[PDB]
Amino acid sequence: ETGFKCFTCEKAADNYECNRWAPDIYCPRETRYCYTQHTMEVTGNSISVTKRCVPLEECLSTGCRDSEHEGHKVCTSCCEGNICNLPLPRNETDATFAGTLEVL
Ligand SMILES: *[C@@H]1O[C@H](CO)[C@@H](O)[C@H](O)[C@H]1NC(C)=O
Repeated sequence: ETGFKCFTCEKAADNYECNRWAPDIYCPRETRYCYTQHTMEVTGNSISVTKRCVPLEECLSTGCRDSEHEGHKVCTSCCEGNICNLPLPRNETDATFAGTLEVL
């Protein structure tokens, strides 16, 4: 891999909007991981998506939590790897800090 790069977006409506308009640029210096936060209805529909290049300290609170807003949950993940944060986390299992199966 060359450098560090993530899908990035601030408060996009869904994964399509986030990824389709994500700039093809490298991460800011002193970031190493790709972060994703997905606010969704518990029934499934996306409400908001934020994706960022981050340091380690932003990746220590992953999982799906209940929102103060009734009927919403917030799922947060992080990953290591070039543009690794293409998907969205939707459940506790995938709302985690992990690598990918690109290279077995
Ligand atoms: C995962 O999230 C979806 C969101 O629609 C939900 O339907 C499902 O109950 C959740 N849990 C599991 C174990 O899949």
